[PDB]
Amino acid sequence: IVEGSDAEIGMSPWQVMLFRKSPQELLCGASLISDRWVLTAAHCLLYPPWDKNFTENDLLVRIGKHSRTRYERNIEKISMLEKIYIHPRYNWRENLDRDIALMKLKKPVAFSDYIHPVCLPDRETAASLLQAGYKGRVTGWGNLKEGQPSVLQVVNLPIVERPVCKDSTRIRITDNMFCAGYKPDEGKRGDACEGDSGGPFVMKSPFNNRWYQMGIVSWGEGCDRDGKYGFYTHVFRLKKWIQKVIDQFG
Amino acid sequence: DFEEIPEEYL
Amino acid sequence: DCGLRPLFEKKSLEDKTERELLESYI
Ligand SMILES: *[C@@](O)(C(=O)NC1CCCCC1)[C@H](CCCCN)NC(=O)[C@@H]1CCN2CC[C@@](N)(Cc3ccccc3)C(=O)N12
Ligand code: NA
Ligand code: NA
Repeated sequence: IVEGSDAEIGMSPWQVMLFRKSPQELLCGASLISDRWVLTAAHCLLYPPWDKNFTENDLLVRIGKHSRTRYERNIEKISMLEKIYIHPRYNWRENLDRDIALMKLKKPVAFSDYIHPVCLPDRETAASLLQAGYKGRVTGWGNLKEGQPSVLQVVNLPIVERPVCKDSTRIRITDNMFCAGYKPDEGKRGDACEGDSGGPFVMKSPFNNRWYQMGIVSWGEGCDRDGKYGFYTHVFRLKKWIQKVIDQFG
Repeated sequence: DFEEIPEEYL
Repeated sequence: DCGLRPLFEKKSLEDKTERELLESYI
């Protein structure tokens, strides 16, 4: 995260850390949606251009963390994966279209003050909140500039209109994506940065007071460049696939 | 520098 | 119980920047 701030303890209880068994290293961000399920960016697991292809045995899921590197004894829970599900039509070849995956934990995790799931949007929550100008919140343990925080960071960014999004890059944008960030104009900054991928973009409903996950950290060209924006997977648009798997697979 | 994790997790 | 934080909403306490989100939903 570029130009964010340290989160307060218990601020994002659904924030998960994707962690490599060896070398022991942070792979990506992720989010807890139920006691046995984690949501992330498919390119965090599979990306052939960089020879990336993770298997369940290759990783660990670390929940309830605040510090990027200590092992938070008595606070964090470290779990194992039973299965990984990647959207059958994820486009790693051209633009990261449908950049989404589900991971099912080996054993359900227990909730605590620091560990709690986020909600998934319904058609009407999506319709009222996903509007140009409204702000969402991104979190993660990524680079501070295009270097590593000691604690989870946070930033609030406005959603940007589709046209502006498309005129800012040469990549082909689809309905499965949305872009967020300030204008060069707006004179406020911030963005996601390498290591933030697979994390959550959340909003707080003004109707029921709950936090919903609207997007997943997907891609960007540089970090915090003027006239560039961050792109996120559109969670609601892919909701039918999510249902379908949690149904069929426990 | 990632502080190490307990053996039972690997 | 989704999206209700044990240290904020369940105690009726606010985080230090949540208002900027709310104030933007016009
Ligand atoms: C993620 O954080 C990321 O995936 N990090 C990895 C783990 C840690 C080590 C490095 C890799 C990252 C975040 C970008 C935020 C920028 N503001 N996203 C990406 O790296 C995606 C993954 C594929 N890759 C290709 C180059 C891109 N910059 C631009 C691009 C080109 C073509 C298609 C899509 C996107 C990109 O962001 N990116
Ligand atoms: Na363009
Ligand atoms: Na920018």
